[PDB]
Amino acid sequence: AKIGLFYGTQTGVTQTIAESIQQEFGGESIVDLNDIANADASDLNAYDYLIIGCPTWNVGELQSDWEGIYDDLDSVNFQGKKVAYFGAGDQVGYSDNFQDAMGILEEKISSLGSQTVGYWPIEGYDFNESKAVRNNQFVGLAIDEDNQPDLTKNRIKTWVSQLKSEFGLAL
Ligand SMILES: [Cl-]
Ligand SMILES: [Mg+2]
Repeated sequence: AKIGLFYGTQTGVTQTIAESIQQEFGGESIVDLNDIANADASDLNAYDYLIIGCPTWNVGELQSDWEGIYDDLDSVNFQGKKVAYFGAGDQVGYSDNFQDAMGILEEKISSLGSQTVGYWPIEGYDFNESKAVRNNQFVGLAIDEDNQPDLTKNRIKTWVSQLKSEFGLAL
């Protein structure tokens, strides 16, 4: 596929979101769904367009599968790659750490020369601090199934439509 979606899941939520994102793009012909627990770093090298999915459920720590590959991200040539991000989190229970893991990953991958795409507005949320916020925007799509499960569908549809322009799929 044109787009490689790599996700780490903890409670299953990230996988569910990953499948919805794939569906909204057009299905398996357009987006490959890859569990990062099953991937080598070289698997990310094969895509010009990447979507990186990671939940935040333990403050200070990355999801275990992303933590295990984090140092090997250096073996990927990220130069020229367009990379989007999404994360599941709880903005009420983790108001000081909302979507931290998504921000940790974007910071690493952007430092390797990739171009972040898919910035997302913070105004639809209620939180105090986030490592994923740059210049009053999220680095990617923030999902909260605990507090805003009714918003997830239209957030994904809106974000994917925005990514199609940045990923050159728009007509
Ligand atoms: Cl999860
Ligand atoms: Mg390197």
